[PDB]
Amino acid sequence: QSPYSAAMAEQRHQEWLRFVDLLKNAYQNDLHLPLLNLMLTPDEREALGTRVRIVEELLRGEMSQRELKNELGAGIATITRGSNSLKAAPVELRQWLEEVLLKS
Amino acid sequence: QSPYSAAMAEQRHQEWLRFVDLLKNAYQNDLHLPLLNLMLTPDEREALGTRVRIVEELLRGEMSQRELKNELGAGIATITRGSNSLKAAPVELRQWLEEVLLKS
Ligand SMILES: N[C@@H](Cc1c[nH]c2ccccc12)C(=O)O
Ligand SMILES: N[C@@H](Cc1c[nH]c2ccccc12)C(=O)O
Repeated sequence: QSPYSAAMAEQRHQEWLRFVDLLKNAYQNDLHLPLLNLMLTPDEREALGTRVRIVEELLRGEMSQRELKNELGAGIATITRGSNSLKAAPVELRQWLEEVLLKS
Repeated sequence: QSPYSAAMAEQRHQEWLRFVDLLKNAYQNDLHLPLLNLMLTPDEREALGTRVRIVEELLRGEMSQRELKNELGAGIATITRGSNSLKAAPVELRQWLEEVLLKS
Protein backbone atom coordinates (compact mmCIF):
# COMPACT_ATOMS: atom_id res chain seq x y z
CA GLN A 1 0.00 0.00 0.00
CA SER A 2 1.09 3.63 -0.36
CA PRO A 3 -0.95 6.03 1.78
CA TYR A 4 -0.19 9.71 1.16
CA SER A 5 0.27 11.08 4.68
CA ALA A 6 -2.78 9.22 5.99
CA ALA A 7 -6.02 11.09 5.30
CA MET A 8 -8.03 14.06 6.56
CA ALA A 9 -10.25 12.45 9.19
CA GLU A 10 -13.58 14.17 9.81
CA GLN A 11 -13.73 13.78 13.59
CA ARG A 12 -11.05 15.05 15.98
CA HIS A 13 -8.12 12.63 15.70
CA GLN A 14 -5.23 14.66 14.24
CA GLU A 15 -4.63 17.64 16.55
CA TRP A 16 -5.65 15.14 19.19
CA LEU A 17 -2.72 12.95 18.36
CA ARG A 18 -0.47 15.99 18.74
CA PHE A 19 -1.33 16.48 22.41
CA VAL A 20 -0.69 12.72 22.79
CA ASP A 21 2.41 12.23 20.66
CA LEU A 22 4.36 14.63 22.86
CA LEU A 23 2.76 13.53 26.12
CA LYS A 24 3.91 9.93 25.57
CA ASN A 25 7.29 10.40 23.90
CA ALA A 26 7.99 12.67 26.89
CA TYR A 27 7.24 10.50 29.90
CA GLN A 28 10.05 8.38 28.45
CA ASN A 29 12.46 10.90 29.96
CA ASP A 30 10.69 13.50 32.12
CA LEU A 31 9.32 16.42 30.06
CA HIS A 32 5.78 15.11 30.16
CA LEU A 33 5.06 17.59 32.97
CA PRO A 34 6.06 20.76 31.10
CA LEU A 35 4.38 19.31 27.99
CA LEU A 36 1.19 18.35 29.81
CA ASN A 37 0.82 22.08 30.60
CA LEU A 38 1.31 22.90 26.92
CA MET A 39 -1.68 21.03 25.38
CA LEU A 40 -3.75 19.93 28.38
CA THR A 41 -4.57 21.73 31.64
CA PRO A 42 -7.99 23.41 32.23
CA ASP A 43 -11.14 21.28 31.97
CA GLU A 44 -8.47 18.67 31.70
CA ARG A 45 -7.10 18.87 35.25
CA GLU A 46 -10.72 19.00 36.37
CA ALA A 47 -12.80 16.62 34.26
CA LEU A 48 -9.96 14.24 33.35
CA GLY A 49 -9.10 13.58 37.00
CA THR A 50 -12.76 12.96 37.77
CA ARG A 51 -13.44 10.22 35.23
CA VAL A 52 -10.28 8.26 35.91
CA ARG A 53 -10.93 8.84 39.61
CA ILE A 54 -14.66 8.09 39.83
CA VAL A 55 -14.26 4.89 37.89
CA GLU A 56 -11.06 3.73 39.65
CA GLU A 57 -12.79 4.69 42.90
CA LEU A 58 -15.80 2.36 42.82
CA LEU A 59 -14.38 -0.12 40.33
CA ARG A 60 -11.90 -1.09 43.05
CA GLY A 61 -13.96 -2.31 46.03
CA GLU A 62 -17.63 -2.93 45.28
CA MET A 63 -19.68 0.26 44.97
CA SER A 64 -20.01 3.89 46.05
CA GLN A 65 -22.63 6.24 44.60
CA ARG A 66 -24.33 7.52 47.74
CA GLU A 67 -21.49 10.04 48.01
CA LEU A 68 -23.92 12.79 47.04
CA LYS A 69 -23.14 15.26 44.25
CA ASN A 70 -19.50 16.32 44.63
CA GLU A 71 -20.49 19.25 42.49
CA LEU A 72 -16.95 20.34 41.82
CA GLY A 73 -16.72 17.02 39.97
CA ALA A 74 -20.18 16.28 38.57
CA GLY A 75 -22.95 14.61 40.58
CA ILE A 76 -25.22 13.54 37.73
CA ALA A 77 -24.03 11.08 34.98
CA THR A 78 -20.27 10.50 34.83
CA ILE A 79 -20.63 9.46 38.48
CA THR A 80 -22.91 6.47 37.80
CA ARG A 81 -21.16 5.09 34.69
CA GLY A 82 -18.26 3.55 36.52
CA SER A 83 -20.80 0.89 37.45
CA ASN A 84 -22.44 -0.10 34.17
CA SER A 85 -18.97 0.37 32.72
CA LEU A 86 -18.91 -3.44 32.64
CA LYS A 87 -20.55 -3.17 29.22
CA ALA A 88 -20.63 0.53 28.45
CA ALA A 89 -16.84 0.73 28.20
CA PRO A 90 -15.14 -0.97 25.23
CA VAL A 91 -14.53 -4.72 25.26
CA GLU A 92 -10.83 -4.64 24.38
CA LEU A 93 -10.38 -3.17 27.86
CA ARG A 94 -11.05 -6.33 29.88
CA GLN A 95 -8.30 -7.88 27.78
CA TRP A 96 -5.65 -5.63 29.43
CA LEU A 97 -7.15 -4.03 32.51
CA GLU A 98 -7.59 -7.55 33.85
CA GLU A 99 -3.97 -6.87 34.48
CA VAL A 100 -3.89 -3.10 35.17
CA LEU A 101 -6.84 -3.41 37.53
CA LEU A 102 -6.13 -6.47 39.70
CA LYS A 103 -2.43 -5.59 39.81
CA SER A 104 -3.20 -2.47 41.84
CA GLN B 1 -21.85 34.21 41.13
CA SER B 2 -19.57 33.29 44.03
CA PRO B 3 -18.48 29.83 42.78
CA TYR B 4 -16.07 29.59 39.83
CA SER B 5 -14.69 33.12 39.68
CA ALA B 6 -11.27 33.58 41.27
CA ALA B 7 -10.93 30.70 43.73
CA MET B 8 -8.54 28.70 41.58
CA ALA B 9 -6.61 26.12 43.61
CA GLU B 10 -6.41 22.38 42.99
CA GLN B 11 -2.93 20.86 43.14
CA ARG B 12 -3.98 17.56 41.56
CA HIS B 13 -1.36 14.85 40.97
CA GLN B 14 -3.12 11.59 41.85
CA GLU B 15 -6.09 10.88 39.56
CA TRP B 16 -3.84 12.83 37.21
CA LEU B 17 -1.09 10.25 37.30
CA ARG B 18 -3.77 7.60 36.63
CA PHE B 19 -4.74 9.16 33.30
CA VAL B 20 -0.98 9.33 32.53
CA ASP B 21 0.55 6.23 34.17
CA LEU B 22 -2.36 4.29 32.68
CA LEU B 23 -1.63 5.56 29.18
CA LYS B 24 2.17 5.09 29.24
CA ASN B 25 1.80 1.42 30.15
CA ALA B 26 -0.94 0.99 27.53
CA TYR B 27 0.62 2.71 24.52
CA GLN B 28 2.94 -0.30 24.63
CA ASN B 29 0.13 -2.75 23.86
CA ASP B 30 -1.45 -0.13 21.59
CA LEU B 31 -4.86 0.23 23.17
CA HIS B 32 -4.43 3.72 24.52
CA LEU B 33 -7.13 4.86 22.11
CA PRO B 34 -10.03 2.96 23.71
CA LEU B 35 -8.61 4.07 27.09
CA LEU B 36 -8.30 7.72 26.02
CA ASN B 37 -12.05 7.82 25.42
CA LEU B 38 -12.18 6.90 29.11
CA MET B 39 -9.81 9.12 31.08
CA LEU B 40 -10.55 11.84 28.48
CA THR B 41 -13.50 12.48 26.17
CA PRO B 42 -15.68 15.61 26.63
CA ASP B 43 -14.25 19.09 27.34
CA GLU B 44 -11.08 17.16 26.77
CA ARG B 45 -11.67 16.26 23.12
CA GLU B 46 -12.49 19.95 22.61
CA ALA B 47 -10.16 21.96 24.81
CA LEU B 48 -7.40 19.80 23.29
CA GLY B 49 -8.03 20.46 19.58
CA THR B 50 -7.85 24.04 20.83
CA ARG B 51 -4.48 24.39 22.61
CA VAL B 52 -3.17 22.43 19.65
CA ARG B 53 -4.65 24.71 17.06
CA ILE B 54 -3.01 27.69 18.77
CA VAL B 55 0.39 26.13 19.66
CA GLU B 56 0.81 24.33 16.34
CA GLU B 57 -0.29 27.45 14.41
CA LEU B 58 2.01 29.68 16.39
CA LEU B 59 4.96 27.78 14.92
CA ARG B 60 4.35 27.25 11.16
CA GLY B 61 0.99 28.96 10.96
CA GLU B 62 2.40 32.38 11.89
CA MET B 63 -0.44 33.62 9.81
CA SER B 64 -2.84 34.27 12.66
CA GLN B 65 -5.14 36.98 11.61
CA ARG B 66 -8.37 35.10 10.73
CA GLU B 67 -8.18 33.70 14.20
CA LEU B 68 -7.60 36.51 16.51
CA LYS B 69 -10.54 36.02 18.95
CA ASN B 70 -13.32 34.34 16.81
CA GLU B 71 -14.79 34.38 20.45
CA LEU B 72 -16.97 31.38 20.73
CA GLY B 73 -14.52 29.07 18.82
CA ALA B 74 -11.52 29.34 21.21
CA GLY B 75 -11.52 31.46 24.39
CA ILE B 76 -10.13 34.80 24.40
CA ALA B 77 -8.04 33.39 27.30
CA THR B 78 -6.37 30.75 25.25
CA ILE B 79 -4.76 33.29 22.95
CA THR B 80 -3.07 35.08 25.88
CA ARG B 81 -0.56 32.49 27.26
CA GLY B 82 0.01 31.98 23.52
CA SER B 83 1.76 35.33 23.43
CA ASN B 84 3.91 34.48 26.48
CA SER B 85 4.33 30.86 25.47
CA LEU B 86 7.43 32.36 24.00
CA LYS B 87 9.46 33.72 26.95
CA ALA B 88 7.98 31.73 29.81
CA ALA B 89 8.58 28.41 28.00
CA PRO B 90 10.92 25.86 29.64
CA VAL B 91 14.55 26.02 28.54
CA GLU B 92 15.89 22.47 28.29
CA LEU B 93 12.92 21.89 25.95
CA ARG B 94 14.94 23.59 23.19
CA GLN B 95 17.22 20.54 23.33
CA TRP B 96 14.32 18.02 22.90
CA LEU B 97 11.85 19.84 20.68
CA GLU B 98 14.50 19.80 17.97
CA GLU B 99 13.30 16.25 17.85
CA VAL B 100 9.59 16.65 18.69
CA LEU B 101 9.07 19.56 16.30
CA LEU B 102 11.13 18.86 13.16
CA LYS B 103 10.65 15.12 12.96
CA SER B 104 7.15 15.18 14.44
N1 LIG C 1 -18.21 7.63 29.20
C1 LIG C 1 -17.17 8.27 28.37
C2 LIG C 1 -16.26 9.15 29.25
C3 LIG C 1 -16.80 9.19 30.69
C4 LIG C 1 -17.95 9.79 31.04
N2 LIG C 1 -18.05 9.53 32.34
C5 LIG C 1 -17.03 8.83 32.87
C6 LIG C 1 -16.65 8.44 34.12
C7 LIG C 1 -15.43 7.84 34.31
C8 LIG C 1 -14.60 7.61 33.23
C9 LIG C 1 -14.99 7.99 31.96
C10 LIG C 1 -16.22 8.62 31.77
C11 LIG C 1 -16.31 7.20 27.70
O1 LIG C 1 -15.76 6.40 28.44
O2 LIG C 1 -16.26 7.23 26.48
N1 LIG D 1 -0.93 26.00 29.21
C1 LIG D 1 -2.15 26.82 29.36
C2 LIG D 1 -3.38 25.94 29.01
C3 LIG D 1 -4.10 26.55 27.79
C4 LIG D 1 -5.29 27.20 27.83
N2 LIG D 1 -5.34 27.81 26.64
C5 LIG D 1 -4.27 27.62 25.86
C6 LIG D 1 -3.84 28.03 24.64
C7 LIG D 1 -2.67 27.53 24.12
C8 LIG D 1 -1.93 26.62 24.85
C9 LIG D 1 -2.36 26.24 26.11
C10 LIG D 1 -3.52 26.75 26.63
C11 LIG D 1 -2.22 27.29 30.81
O1 LIG D 1 -1.14 27.42 31.37
O2 LIG D 1 -3.31 27.50 31.28
